[PDB]
Amino acid sequence: RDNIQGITKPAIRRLARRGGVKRISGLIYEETRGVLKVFLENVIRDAVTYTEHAKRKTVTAMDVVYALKRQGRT
Amino acid sequence: HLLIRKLPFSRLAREICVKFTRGVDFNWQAQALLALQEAAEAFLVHLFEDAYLLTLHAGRVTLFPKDVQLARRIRGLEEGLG
Amino acid sequence: EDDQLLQKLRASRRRFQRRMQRLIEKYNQPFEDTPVVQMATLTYETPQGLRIWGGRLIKER
Repeated sequence: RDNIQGITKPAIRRLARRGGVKRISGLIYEETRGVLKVFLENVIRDAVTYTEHAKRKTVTAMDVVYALKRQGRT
Repeated sequence: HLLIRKLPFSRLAREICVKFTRGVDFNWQAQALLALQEAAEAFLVHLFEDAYLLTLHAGRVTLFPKDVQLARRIRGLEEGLG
Repeated sequence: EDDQLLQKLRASRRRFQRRMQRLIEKYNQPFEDTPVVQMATLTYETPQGLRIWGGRLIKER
């Protein structure tokens, strides 16, 4: 999991600012990383298995959209 | 518009993606990667908004993990009751 | 500030919903002739040449 740590602190700060957040605990960084992983896991799973369902080898924006609709409902 | 760097993000998406594809890396439309990233950012920004309302409600201006944790549980109730 | 809390949460959820629906309508198309990222290497063809996705151009054509 050296990759989730590649999601940087400044990125997390920008995201929080965009959300209206004036200040954060230093503990927010891992919290956020953990939330992002779970999101991406749910959505990517649906995306690729959909691509596979369609007998394709390239994940398309329409595959991602299918997965967003699924996770949306859920 | 995008807030996360695309490269680190796509490495993560690739890492996650491979678990479902028998150790074979499926390729991605550039637009699939952007769709995914925009959607993740929208999600996190929404979560931050929700979390921060709880911060302000506690009488604070500093966001803590407990505020985030709590905003997740509330989204879960919204999703489950409505 | 409790009554006002819920109201803000309701507003917040709605903005998110509208936003996700704009995202879904915007991306739900083929984009048939757009670049495919080679995930094994995280690179893709640009008019400029071969580029790293989110990174520097690595081969000039």
